[PDB]
Amino acid sequence: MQKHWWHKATVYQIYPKSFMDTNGDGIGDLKGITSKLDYLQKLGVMAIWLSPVYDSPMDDNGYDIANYEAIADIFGNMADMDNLLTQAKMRGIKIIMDLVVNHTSDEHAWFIEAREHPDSSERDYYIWCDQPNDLESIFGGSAWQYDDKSDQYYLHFFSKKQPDLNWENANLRQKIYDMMNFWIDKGIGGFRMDVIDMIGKIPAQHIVSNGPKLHAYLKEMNAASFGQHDLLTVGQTWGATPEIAKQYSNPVNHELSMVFQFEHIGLQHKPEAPKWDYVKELNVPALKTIFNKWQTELELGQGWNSLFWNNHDLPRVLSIWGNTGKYREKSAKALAILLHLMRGTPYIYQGEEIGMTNYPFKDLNELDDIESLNYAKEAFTNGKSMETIMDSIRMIGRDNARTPMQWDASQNAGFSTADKTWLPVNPNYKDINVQAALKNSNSIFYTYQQLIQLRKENDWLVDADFELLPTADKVFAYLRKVREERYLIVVNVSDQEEVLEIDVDKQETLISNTNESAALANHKLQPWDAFCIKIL
Ligand SMILES: [Ca+2]
Ligand SMILES: [Ca+2]
Ligand SMILES: [Ca+2]
Ligand SMILES: [Ca+2]
Repeated sequence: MQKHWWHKATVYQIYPKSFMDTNGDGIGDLKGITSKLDYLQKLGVMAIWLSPVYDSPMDDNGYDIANYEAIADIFGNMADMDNLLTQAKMRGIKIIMDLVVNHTSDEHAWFIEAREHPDSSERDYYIWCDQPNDLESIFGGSAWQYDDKSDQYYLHFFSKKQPDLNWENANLRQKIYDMMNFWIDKGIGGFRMDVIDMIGKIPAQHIVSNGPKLHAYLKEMNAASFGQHDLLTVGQTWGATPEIAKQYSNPVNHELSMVFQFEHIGLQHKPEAPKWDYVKELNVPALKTIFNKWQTELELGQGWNSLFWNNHDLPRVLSIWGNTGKYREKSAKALAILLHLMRGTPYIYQGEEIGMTNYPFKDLNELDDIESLNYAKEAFTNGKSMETIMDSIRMIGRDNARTPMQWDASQNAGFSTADKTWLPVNPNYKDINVQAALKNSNSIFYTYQQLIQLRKENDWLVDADFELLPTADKVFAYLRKVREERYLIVVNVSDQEEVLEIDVDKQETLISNTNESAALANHKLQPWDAFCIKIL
C-alpha cells in the first residue's frame, strides 16, 4: 500500500459555533480557533475537520449554505479563514473543509435565481417535480416542498430551506468542482463530504443512498479537483458496507481516502426503531462483531477505515456508551484506547479528549437543533409526553454535542465573555475543562496525546492486521500482528469487574489506564481497565 501523510494523522473535528468565542456574542468564531491552535498542536493532531463556516442562514447551522465561497459573518471573514489556514500550517496542522454539496440553502444565489427565473439554467440545479412521491424528509414530513409561484415541488431530504441539488445535471456538478478547486487553491488539506453517498439519488425510483451513478460522480469529482493533489477526503456514508467502502477508499478506484460508516452507531438504538428510541447499555459483543468485520474486510491495499466515536450529529460517547460518574476518566481513556489502536484514521470530536458529556436539557426552549424540534413537534402529537421527548433528546439530540467547549473554570468555561452562550455551558465545566486536563498528568487528554503520538511514530498501527480474541461479553480484546510483532489490546467495556483468562509473555507496555501487570497476574479486569502490551 502506498503511504500518504494522513496514514499517520489523527483528525480533530471543530464545531465552529461552539469552539471559542472572541467577541462576546456567545458564538464561536474563526479567531478563537486560530487562538487555540497551540493547544491543538500540543494534542498532536495533524488535521482539523472544520464544520461549515460558509455563508448560511444557520437553519441547519452551516449545513444550509448560501455561498460556498464566503465566510458567514458570525464566524468572521475570509481574512480570518486565511489566517486560520496559515497559522495551522505553521503549527503542522492541515484544514479539512466540510463539503456540503447534496443541497444548498434556499437563500443560495442558485435557488433564488431558480425561483425568480424558472427558465434560467440554475432552475435545473435543483430537483423539481409535478407529481411527488411518498419520500420523506430526514427532519420529518414530506421530502417535497410545494412552491406556490412556479406550482412545482422541489426536493429536500433535509429541511425545507435545504433544497437538494440536481446531480444529474453535469453543469451543476461542474460548478461544484469549480468551487472545490477554489478551496483547494487556498491550501486546504482535504474535504469531509456531507452525506456524499446520496448524490447518486434517483427520487423517482425511490433511490436515495448508493445510487447507480454515485461512484461515477465521485470519480469525476476526483478527476476534476482533489485527485491530482495529495489530500485527505473522507465521505459521510450512512449506507456504507465494507464492500462499498472498498469501492470508496481503494486508491485504484480514484475516489476517496476513506469513509465514515455508522454500523456501530446503529447500536445506539433498537433495530429499525427511530434513533430517539435509544439503547441503554452498549451491546459489546455486537460492537465486537461490527468492528472486527470492518477491520478484517477492509484489508490493506484494499480500503481504509475511519475511526470515530462521536461527532456534531451524535451523543458524546461517554453519555451513550461510557461512564459519566465514578469511572468517567477511566472509561474515556478505555474507549480512546479501544478505538485508536485499530487500523484506520481516528477522529477526535472537540471536548472528547477531556471527557465532555451530554447536556441535561430541561425543556424544548433550550434546544436549537431543527431535527430535535421537528421530532418533538411530531412526537408530542403521537402519544409521547414532553418529558419523554426531552429524555430521548437528552440522550440522542444533536445539541448535546454542540454545547460550548470547556476551556477553564472561569465565566462560560472560558468560551466567551457574553452573559449567555448560544447553547448553555454544561455545569460540569468546573470539573471538566481543558486547563484542569492539561494540569492533570494522568488526564484523558494525555491518553489521547499518547495514542496520537503512537500512531505518528509507529508503522505497526498502519501495517499490522487485526484479530479478535475470544473473551467475556463485555471484554473487548484483540491482536495487531505484523511480522513477528504481536500487540495485545485489552479493554474492559463495563462498570463491572470482568475475567481475563489469557496467558501471555508481556514484553512491554505501550499504554495503560491501570495496573496491567496486576490484571494479567490475577486474571481479572477492574472496571474500564484498558491497556496495550507488546507480547511474545
Ligand atoms: Ca463570536
Ligand atoms: Ca400557484
Ligand atoms: Ca461580559
Ligand atoms: Ca501535571
